[PDB]
Amino acid sequence: FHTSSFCRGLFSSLSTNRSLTELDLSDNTLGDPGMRVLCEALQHPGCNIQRLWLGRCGLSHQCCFDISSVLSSSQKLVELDLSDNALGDFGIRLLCVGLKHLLCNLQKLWLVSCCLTSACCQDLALVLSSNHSLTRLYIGENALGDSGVQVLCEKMKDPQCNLQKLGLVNSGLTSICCSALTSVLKTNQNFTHLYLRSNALGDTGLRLLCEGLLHPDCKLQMLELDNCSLTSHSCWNLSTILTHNHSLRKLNLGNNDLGDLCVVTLCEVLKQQGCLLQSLQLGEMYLNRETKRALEALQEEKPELTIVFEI
Amino acid sequence: DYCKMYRRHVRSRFYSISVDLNSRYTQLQLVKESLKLELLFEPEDGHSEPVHTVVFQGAAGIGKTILARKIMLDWALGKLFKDKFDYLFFIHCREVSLRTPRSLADLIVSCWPDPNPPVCKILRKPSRILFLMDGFDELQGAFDEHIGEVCTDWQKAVRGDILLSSLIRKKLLPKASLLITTRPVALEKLQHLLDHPRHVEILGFSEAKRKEYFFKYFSNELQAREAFRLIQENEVLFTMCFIPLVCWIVCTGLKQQMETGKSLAQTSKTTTAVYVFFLSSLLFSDYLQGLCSLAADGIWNQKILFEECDLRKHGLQKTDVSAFLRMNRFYSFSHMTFQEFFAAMYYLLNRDVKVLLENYGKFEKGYLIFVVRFLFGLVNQERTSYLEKKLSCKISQQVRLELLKWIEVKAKAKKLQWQPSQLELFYCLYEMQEEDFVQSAMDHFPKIEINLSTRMDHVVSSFCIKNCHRVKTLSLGFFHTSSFCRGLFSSLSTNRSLTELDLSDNTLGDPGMRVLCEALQHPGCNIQRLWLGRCGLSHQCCFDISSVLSSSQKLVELDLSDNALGDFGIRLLCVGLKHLLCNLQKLWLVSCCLTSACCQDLALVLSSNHSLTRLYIGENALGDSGVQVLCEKMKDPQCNLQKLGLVNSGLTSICCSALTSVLKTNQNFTHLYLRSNALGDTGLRLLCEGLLHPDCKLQMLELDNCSLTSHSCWNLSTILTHNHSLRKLNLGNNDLGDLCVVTLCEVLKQQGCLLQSLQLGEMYLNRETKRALEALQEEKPELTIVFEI
Ligand SMILES: CC(C)(O)c1coc(S(=O)(=O)NC(=O)Nc2c3c(cc4c2CCC4)C=CC3)c1
Ligand SMILES: Nc1ncnc2c1ncn2[C@@H]1O[C@H](COP(=O)(O)OP(=O)(O)O)[C@@H](O)[C@H]1O
Repeated sequence: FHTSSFCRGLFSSLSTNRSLTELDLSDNTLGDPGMRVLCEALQHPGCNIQRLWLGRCGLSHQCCFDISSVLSSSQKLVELDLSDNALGDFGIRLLCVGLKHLLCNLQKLWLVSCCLTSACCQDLALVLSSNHSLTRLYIGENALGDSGVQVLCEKMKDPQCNLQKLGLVNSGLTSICCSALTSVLKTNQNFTHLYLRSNALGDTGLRLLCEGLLHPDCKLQMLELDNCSLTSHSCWNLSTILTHNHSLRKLNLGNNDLGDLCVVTLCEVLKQQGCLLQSLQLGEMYLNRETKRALEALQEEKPELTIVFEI
Repeated sequence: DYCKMYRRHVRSRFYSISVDLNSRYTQLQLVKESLKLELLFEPEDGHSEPVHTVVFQGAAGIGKTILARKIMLDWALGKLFKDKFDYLFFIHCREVSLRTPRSLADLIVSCWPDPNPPVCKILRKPSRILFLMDGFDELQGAFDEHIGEVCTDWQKAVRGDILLSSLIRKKLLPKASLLITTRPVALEKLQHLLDHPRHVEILGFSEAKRKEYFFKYFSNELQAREAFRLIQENEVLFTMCFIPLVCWIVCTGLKQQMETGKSLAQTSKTTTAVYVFFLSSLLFSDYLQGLCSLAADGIWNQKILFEECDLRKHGLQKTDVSAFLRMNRFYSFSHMTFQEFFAAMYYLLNRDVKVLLENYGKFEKGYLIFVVRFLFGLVNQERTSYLEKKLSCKISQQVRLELLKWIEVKAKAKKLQWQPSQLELFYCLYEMQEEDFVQSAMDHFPKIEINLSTRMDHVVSSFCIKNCHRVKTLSLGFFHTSSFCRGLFSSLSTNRSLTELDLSDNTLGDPGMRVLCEALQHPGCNIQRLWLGRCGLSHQCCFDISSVLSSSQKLVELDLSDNALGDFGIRLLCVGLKHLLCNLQKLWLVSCCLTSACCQDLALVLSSNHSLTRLYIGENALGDSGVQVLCEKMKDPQCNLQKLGLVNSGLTSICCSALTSVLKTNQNFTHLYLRSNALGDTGLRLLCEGLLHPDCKLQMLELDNCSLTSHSCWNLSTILTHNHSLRKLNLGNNDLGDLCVVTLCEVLKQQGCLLQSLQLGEMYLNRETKRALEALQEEKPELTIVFEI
């Protein structure tokens, strides 16, 4: 709170510390040379850090070279955060060299709001077939777009891909990439969670998602759709998804004008014992009194199916 | 009102080009050397010299005539030049014969519908009057001798060329407006006659504009869509369709094909021979000979408005008028390119081909090359056979050998200014499409320089370079490119002869540089030299270049001057440089926006790479810290660096001790540059400290503009008296004083000094100083001096 000399003097001892496991440095404007000095500190064999969060650190593409060296040299790191640093597509291109290294043990990788574009996506694709320890990815709040999402997914469809909890919050997508996502759901057997909020998917996009959701080989255990700007036309598709998907166990429909008929049809679909859904949200809309009675009833006979219908 | 009826008359004249103009019209792309058509005459800057001088350039069939007629019709329809101008006039070179002297009154009367215009009323406000000169390629027939003939009377009857030349320089109606449309070939002299013009080039259709044109041509939407699809079936034809004339020809050909039942894919399959295939699909030897001779005599005589006498001479009769020709009696070709095509076809059915070879240049902007282009089109063995078997005629074959000899004449000549550009030669060699003779007549280009500005340029360059097999030096110009770079540089990796590749000043960008990097690292390429000055690169390209260096062992030198690589970019490069397989020898890094921080990394290179001989890191904010860091690690005698340079590095005497250590230790550090550094006399003394060392090897020491003085002057004397190895020097912009110069003289007098050059440029010495310098030059002539300012 106001540092190359500062960073050296502090982090020299941290490499010799054999007990440290988590290192938080969020919101510190330690700058890029400080991040470099931290990188020379970490890659010492003594340090036992398994966790490094660097949100809003003010880094840039320059630190990515050093971080790639750290990843290629250190086998104890588990997750890593880089949210809200202007890494850019070049920064991602630099990171992927370290990520693709056979000794990279990364599992959780945040890249939220890293000022990326679709161009970096191709490189990221290679990671999924070079690194198998990468379980969950978070590349939301970037101008990826349909081209980038398609590039990532087309290479992601391999069942050997180990990715689980991808997220594309506020990626500016539409229904075009939904076919690729459908292919991913049809093929992958480990892609459990998936986020899509603030994307203009539309009812056509939801139908395209349903195309792969109904697949008997599906494994999706959640599908966020908040603020997707949906409508009541693909509502039969929602009914079909609930009636046939025995694996999906959560959902989100916030800021989606579905209409009273849709809510009551959701209710009557949920009534039967053939649905294993265990959570659902309808936050922030204006429903009807009959709708409220139906929701209260369904909560009454089955208490497991939690709803956040109240705004 | 007079303007209203005049506008109605010119609307009636320019309604059609027959076929309606506006309905078939499609927008074009133009850029000032995009500039909107409504934004022509207002000055972008408030201090523009008279805006009335704008010149237009474009290819054959680009639409200069169509643009002129479209702007005239807009002025006739109430669209443009209503609140700005009031009168627009049309003048044509073909109609205005140069042999008959005329006046502006004649042109106005011809343009006015009424043969009795109010000449007194319409010659008072030239600001609202714009004169259009289209097809300027028929005016400079005597400008090379009529430079000093000037006419300023609007009613005076003087030769058309002289009067128009008077109009151009803004002296006859100087405040009136002018709009000239020209071929870009021969503007070199015309710019002398121009008083602050604006040169605007016309580029033609884009993809959407092409689709719009096919929609506006065919009356059937489905047929237009099928034509569009088959155009995209052939990439070459789709690229060629950026010229509206080619679009018109292909649309007419497709119409003829589908009306007669012929398939449309055959047109797409036909490449580079649109005119010949179109003529064959449209359709006798006497007719062909007569039309060809008419075109040839029009070529010689610069005549387009043929009369009956020409047809009588050529044997052409009244029943010999076809679609290509036009009756108005007046005979005129519909479009000139057809006339040059017929003239080219003439010489294969004066018949001496040498007139095309040597009499080029007698006509401005060179109609002949275009002619000769179709010649390379027709002499193609398959195309020659097709012509013979489709017209039952015979084609001469010695013409091909004569064209070969002309190719070597063009390639090996000295006075290359008058000849057209080499890109025209590449257009010809792509037009012909005969592999073996392309290779044979193309092995005569060891060095290739081309400037590319369109898809046609890229395609012909790719084909030509792929055909090349013995080229050493190659340069490129991207004068306005990831797809462009891929299409070109894919072949360069397969080229086993290239050794030098110049790309300076091209704004190829960073992704283009990346694509170039994937092109180079292929094992096939034999490039030993890559210059990239002012390429506009950045730190991103450094990763790719480092990969290239670590993967390629044929590269020798490399230039990166004036790119904002930065210290991070240097950090990225050093990884490739430190690689054991890097064979770099010469590395320029001038003005790379570096700082001292990168210097440390550079130091490692000198002890990781031993092939790096000479370095040039001048014009950077390195400073004393960076220079000391570099030198302290450079002092090892095993370091192989020779010709380091630190021009304008902002140094002072602090780093001079480190430089002294380098000179004392290193045995290969021959040259060294220090200009524009505030070293001072203390710095020069510190340099002398190591200069006097018996182990020194410094063979030059530049000191220009170092801001020296006369206090360390004894040190200069000592350096000359003791250094037996130093053989050059520079002291420009250094106030040393007369005593210093004369002491330098007397020191140099003795035979113990082996200095072989010295400079004292740009100072104010004495008469005695000049006599001493002249004397020392007299007794020993080897010691050259540039003392004279
Ligand atoms: C060097 C430079 C800039 O390309 C140039 C210099 O001079 C000229 S031009 O004025 O001769 N115009 C043309 O050749 N147009 C033209 C072209 C193609 C095909 C045709 C034509 C005319 C009919 C068929 C293909 C590319 C250009 C152009
Ligand atoms: N703006 C345009 N819209 C539609 N067609 C055009 C346009 N410009 C040129 N053309 C085509 O080009 C032909 C005329 O070319 P022209 O303007 O005489 O070339 P240049 O101006 O180089 O002499 C016509 O047949 C027409 O089909």
